[PDB]
Amino acid sequence: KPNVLILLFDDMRFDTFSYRNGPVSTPNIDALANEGTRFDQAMTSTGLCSPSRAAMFTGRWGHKTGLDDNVGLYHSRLSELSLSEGSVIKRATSIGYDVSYVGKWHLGAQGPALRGANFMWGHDKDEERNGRPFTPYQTQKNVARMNAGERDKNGEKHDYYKTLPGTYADTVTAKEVNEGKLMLQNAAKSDKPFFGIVSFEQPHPPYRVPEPYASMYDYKDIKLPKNFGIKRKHKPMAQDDIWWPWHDVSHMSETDWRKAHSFYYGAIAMIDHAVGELINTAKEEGLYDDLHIILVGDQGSMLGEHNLYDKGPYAYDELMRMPLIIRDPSLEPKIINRQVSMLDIAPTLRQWMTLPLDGDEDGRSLLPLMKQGDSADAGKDDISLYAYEWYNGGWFGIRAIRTPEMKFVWNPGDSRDELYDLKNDPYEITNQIDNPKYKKQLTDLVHKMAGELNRIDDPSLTKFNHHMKAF
Amino acid sequence: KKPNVLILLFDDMRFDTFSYRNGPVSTPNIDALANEGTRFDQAMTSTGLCSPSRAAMFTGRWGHKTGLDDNVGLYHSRLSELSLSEGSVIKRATSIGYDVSYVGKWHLGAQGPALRGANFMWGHDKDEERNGRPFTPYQTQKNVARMNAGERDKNGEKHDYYKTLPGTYADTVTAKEVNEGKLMLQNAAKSDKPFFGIVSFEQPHPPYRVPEPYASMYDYKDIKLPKNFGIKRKHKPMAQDDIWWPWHDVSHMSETDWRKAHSFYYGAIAMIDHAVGELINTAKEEGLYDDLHIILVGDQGSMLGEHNLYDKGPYAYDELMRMPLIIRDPSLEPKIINRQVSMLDIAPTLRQWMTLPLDGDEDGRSLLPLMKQGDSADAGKDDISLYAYEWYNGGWFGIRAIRTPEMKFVWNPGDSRDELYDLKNDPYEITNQIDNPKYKKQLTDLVHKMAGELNRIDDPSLTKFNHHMKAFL
Ligand SMILES: [Ca+2]
Ligand SMILES: [Ca+2]
Ligand SMILES: [Cl-]
Ligand SMILES: [Cl-]
Ligand SMILES: [Cl-]
Ligand SMILES: [Cl-]
Ligand SMILES: [Cl-]
Ligand SMILES: [Cl-]
Repeated sequence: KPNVLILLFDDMRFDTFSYRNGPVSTPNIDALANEGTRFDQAMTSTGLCSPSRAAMFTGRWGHKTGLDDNVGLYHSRLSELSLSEGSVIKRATSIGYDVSYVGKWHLGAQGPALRGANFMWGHDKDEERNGRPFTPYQTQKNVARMNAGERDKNGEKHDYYKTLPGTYADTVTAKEVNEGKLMLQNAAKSDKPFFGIVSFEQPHPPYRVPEPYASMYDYKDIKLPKNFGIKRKHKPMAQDDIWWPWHDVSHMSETDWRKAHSFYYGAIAMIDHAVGELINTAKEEGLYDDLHIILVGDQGSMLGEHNLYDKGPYAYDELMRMPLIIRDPSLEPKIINRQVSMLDIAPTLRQWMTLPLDGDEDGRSLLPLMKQGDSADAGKDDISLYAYEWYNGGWFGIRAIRTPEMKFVWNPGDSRDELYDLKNDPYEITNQIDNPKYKKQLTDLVHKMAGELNRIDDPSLTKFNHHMKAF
Repeated sequence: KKPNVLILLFDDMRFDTFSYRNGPVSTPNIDALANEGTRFDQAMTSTGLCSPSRAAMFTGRWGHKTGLDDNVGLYHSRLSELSLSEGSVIKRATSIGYDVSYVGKWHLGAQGPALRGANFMWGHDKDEERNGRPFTPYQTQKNVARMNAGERDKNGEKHDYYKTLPGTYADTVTAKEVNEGKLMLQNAAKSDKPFFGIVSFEQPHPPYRVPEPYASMYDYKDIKLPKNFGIKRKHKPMAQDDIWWPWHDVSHMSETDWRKAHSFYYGAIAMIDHAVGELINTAKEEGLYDDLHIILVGDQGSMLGEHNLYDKGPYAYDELMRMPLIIRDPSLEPKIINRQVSMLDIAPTLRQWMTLPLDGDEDGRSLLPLMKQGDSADAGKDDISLYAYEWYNGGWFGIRAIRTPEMKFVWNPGDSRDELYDLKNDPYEITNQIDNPKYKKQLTDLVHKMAGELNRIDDPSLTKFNHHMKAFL
């Protein structure tokens, strides 16, 4: 049974890395990408922390697991993923894997340990369950100070970007690396197969890095994209509301937005260092050659595209797209340009590890694509499905279907749907939902979405068929 | 022999405005009904939101049982209609031979009264298709952006808050609803079947829109603002700060704007007092009044700047939670009831009057014993009311409140901050005492009372409550 290592990162965009022709030199990630299978059109399930992680680790959509919002935050109803959901963690433990977990969990206090893992170190490790939702009174005060024209140390805005004191060695990231090194050292001492997860809070906003990462990218040299610095025209109302207090970006200057990029880029450089330290330890311990590796970001993050920061209830590519590398040491490297989903991770682990089934797989194993390339799916529709059921206690019910040339977003809590022509408008600036020139494409996408909601037994199909009755 | 029933239902009508409650508006027709009937002077709504309160009124069950726990048809609620599995008192009355008629605001799903057997004579929902998209307030958003830039609408008004309508009373939706109600009463007098009429007015809801003379009847310059007007909210839950509906941004409101919101609302109350008189005079002219069993109720109150809030939202303040309620049984002597009653008590009261068949649980109680005996019917019983605020237009909050005459405890499970108000010493609910160790005995009492109530109604939030309140259980 093969050794598996997952390197999971929070709110890491698909596009930043040098292997994607992005602005940050990421030699260690690029080397893993070129040794493994690049999923260059990977899509998350939801641009939100807990839902994306539950889908990743269970292999089922939120309507089946119940984990359809963030946990532990104003004003979500949810505290934890049900312990009835053992996830790949309990399934691997059941067949004799030593499972270990380091870092960000965000699926309920103690959750990895309750499912049989060694939860070595992380925020959720010694927390009591059923805590009250964290309510951002301080961030509300801070953003009011920003709107009043105040700034933090050195003119920074610490709800967006911050220079941390000290060095890399003092960071949470370095501690997560060091716990991952200990995990690898301990695994090399056992004959038992191991399944390790190292889950980093970096590079999530607010973008907080020590020197030299804080200053390595000059804000003045940042290239800003075509959808930066735009007013949202004819977009759904949920994109305008201040769900979390830092979504008020009315105080942000162009310099503030540029520093949000430059500090994020420093965080990506720091993550590449962290990946190299773990890969070099895996090599030194003699585990690397047979190590089956997943590197993934749970979703992306908005850096001022459509005038949005962080995440919220919407489907733009900067949030919906995720970086994904799956390295199987038995296979030659390939680049997969067909779309894949976060729902495909658990079936891939299940095939690698011969995990027992614990119910439905709403995705598919990526091994055929890893072995054969895009030709594995020749003749099949190239779609992805995205949901945004909730944002921190706000219900939206959002569903998107994305093809290589178009995206349709159903907003059942609104009157306004979205239709983007990704071939002619890849920056998703122009909502074409009301344009009669796109009636054929809209009709196709509505039918594709109905098929997908039926496939996954989404109970919102009934409302979909009412809203879409003109098709 | 089955009694004729008339319900006069008003949207967002506060408990306190009427002259019979020593309020600032002369309301002689409502006062006369209060003086002839049973005054429920401490009536409480179930939820300060339109569709949940109306579903609880017409079904007699809480929203976790009926499913109707949010507004329907509004950004960004998941709901479109009260399930047709819920016949309500409308289908139950039709099934025993009442001719049921409905006029005006429904807000429980397109065609709903008609689908349940009523003559839906006239109203917004009568000819609407079902399963419509949620109304999303793009224009209100644009309007409030202009207000925040310092703009005003015509004649200095702010039409998301108050507006002088063109024309006369006779041109209004209210007058049309009265004319349909008069036709309903005229037709009822020609039938040998008992009748059940509901006339449900959008007035006096905000934005406060009235024609002359009601628009200028009450001088804004004379308005008395209360002690909790315009204050900075100290140590209150975060949901009271967020701009759920676009007009909740009141940062642009001057004191004069708030006084005009009051004076226009007072005009709307005067206008509905006229409407009530017109319908009561028609019932008298048609020979129906002497035996007519009448309920006058507001679905909830409305905020006029108390705690710096406008309209409604996810919170439990008395100006929203309290509702006006008069129940006139012509066989009984008039009394004033000072013990708390609930919107959940309306359906059981109708059930006793009308001998309605059981269609499931009654989460409230019939008010006939109080109507007959006065407050002493319940001597020895805890005087409590239970309030819920599960959702506000697609925002989940799970709020529960328990109110006694002297205290209120509010559980906000989507927050870390609960509320505790000493209504005896702080009736304006300015000071949140949740963290004050001097109120530990009262907090413990109210947490126990809430635990009893959630258990009684089989609320599935008891699992979470038991965790949040574990220090008290
Ligand atoms: Ca995330
Ligand atoms: Ca109402
Ligand atoms: Cl860090
Ligand atoms: Cl845009
Ligand atoms: Cl295969
Ligand atoms: Cl009117
Ligand atoms: Cl206050
Ligand atoms: Cl009785």
